[PDB]
Amino acid sequence: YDEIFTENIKLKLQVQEYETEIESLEKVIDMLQKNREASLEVV
Amino acid sequence: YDEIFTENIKLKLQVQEYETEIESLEKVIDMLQKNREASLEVV
Amino acid sequence: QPKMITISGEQLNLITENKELMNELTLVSTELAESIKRETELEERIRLYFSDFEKELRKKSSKIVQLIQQLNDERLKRFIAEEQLLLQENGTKPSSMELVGRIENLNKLIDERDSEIEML
Amino acid sequence: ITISGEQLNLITENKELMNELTLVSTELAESIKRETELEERIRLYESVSFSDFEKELRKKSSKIVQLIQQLNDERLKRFIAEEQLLLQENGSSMELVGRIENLNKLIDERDSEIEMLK
Amino acid sequence: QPKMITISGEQLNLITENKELMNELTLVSTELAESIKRETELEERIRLYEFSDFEKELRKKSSKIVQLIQQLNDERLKRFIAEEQLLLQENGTKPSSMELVGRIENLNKLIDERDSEIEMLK
Amino acid sequence: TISGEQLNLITENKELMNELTLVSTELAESIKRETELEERIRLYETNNSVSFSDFEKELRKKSSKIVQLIQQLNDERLKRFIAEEQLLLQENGSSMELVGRIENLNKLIDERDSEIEMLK
Repeated sequence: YDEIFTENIKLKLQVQEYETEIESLEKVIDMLQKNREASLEVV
Repeated sequence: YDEIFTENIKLKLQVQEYETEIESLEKVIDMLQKNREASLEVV
Repeated sequence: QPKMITISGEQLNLITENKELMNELTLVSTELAESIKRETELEERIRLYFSDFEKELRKKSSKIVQLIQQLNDERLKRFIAEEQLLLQENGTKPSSMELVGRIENLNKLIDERDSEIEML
Repeated sequence: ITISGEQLNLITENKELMNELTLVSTELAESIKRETELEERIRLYESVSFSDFEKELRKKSSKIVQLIQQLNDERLKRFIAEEQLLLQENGSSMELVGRIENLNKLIDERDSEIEMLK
Repeated sequence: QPKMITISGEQLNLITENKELMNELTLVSTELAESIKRETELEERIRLYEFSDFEKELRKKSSKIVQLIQQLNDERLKRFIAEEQLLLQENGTKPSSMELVGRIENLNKLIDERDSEIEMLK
Repeated sequence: TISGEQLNLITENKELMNELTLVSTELAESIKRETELEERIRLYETNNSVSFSDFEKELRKKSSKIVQLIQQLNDERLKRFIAEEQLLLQENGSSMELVGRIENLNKLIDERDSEIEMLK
């Protein structure tokens, strides 16, 4: 029906916000562990 | 149509997998403040 | 009350201003949280009792500012990682963290009760 | 003074801080309206409906991010403040526990003068 | 070659057996990847030529069920690595006390790869 | 010294043989796809849904494998960094010898590759 097309909208969008939440948690993890070790480097 | 219906039947899963990646990703973040202390506790 | 500073010039005319909008952004946001919940108390209420070519673009407009919000949230939450790290670095044990924290939340409750002294 | 030893860190440029303040008064704007319609429909009882059920589903996870934004922006603020005062003269622990002890007494006193008027 | 643990009782049978399965696993993960690459390649030529919904779910929900396990799993071993790294980095004190072994196992995996060439070349 | 490392890392082997059967079980799953595809094609240059499902049953395997190869790298990366901790708590690992074997190992790549061009 049309309601099945409606979910085919918000979930088509709700994917594209996770996909950039998932990204942003890599962006910290990457820049985070090399910040922990940067302490010891400046220690 | 019914291809519009299949998009539902796959997005509802693709969202779900991204849901548990997100919770898992924080579950490795909220264990670092507990690692961050144990190091500077024994540094 | 935790701000120190005495002259420094127009910067105190800036930093005591930016603290306002911070202690006031959480006001608009929590007094909007108390609003949004009630919609569900009316939405869930309904069950026991439009246009598709623009339903998307009235949510894509809300989806986009949720891409920038999430991205902004994370790069900032990591801006607190190092700078809390360097504090737990430059300090060592009994956190000055939780003190200034439980100090600031205390002003709020005063600032949430003294305002009521002036409501009465 | 030390108008330069600061430099940056951080709440500088509120030209974004007030932006969030507008983009949240607006999501506040499209909320009471959003709720009065429903409130009226039940009041007038005792497509669009679904749109507003899911269009409010987007303001939650919008605020919930900004409510977190401040908290971390705060938690970020709670610390570079000492990153300045230590690079300055001093911040400390004995002093702050000093101000807590007075504040609770001031709270209780102000809580007191609340319980007297009504 | 960087294993040692010469006696230590009979546990040496174990840690060896698995280092002989994990390599065997990356060698079969490397395999699986190539056939998908050989398959999506084909899927493009299929594209050039231009089902049971309720049933379909059973065969898809099942394959997604390991995925939820996997990312829950992946993130778990992503925790123990980045903390057991520090416990050794602490000890390590600068110029890479760990990376050295990381460049080793790359090499010891080419040696065996060249062994296979000679072995096929019998 | 046994009970000393206790967990170390490389425990639970019946878990290790579990991942292996999967990928080998998934290998059989990828080939049968490949065939019918490889067959369907030559049908289109000789004779000149289920198609859409084996599609969405292969994109799903393209993450499982991507997981395990990520899983297996962070399964073995963790090892090298646990193997050293044990050897330090024992006698030692370390900074020198690890650079020594590397050099001879390159020689071992060289003196292997001499015979590779030898036979052919």
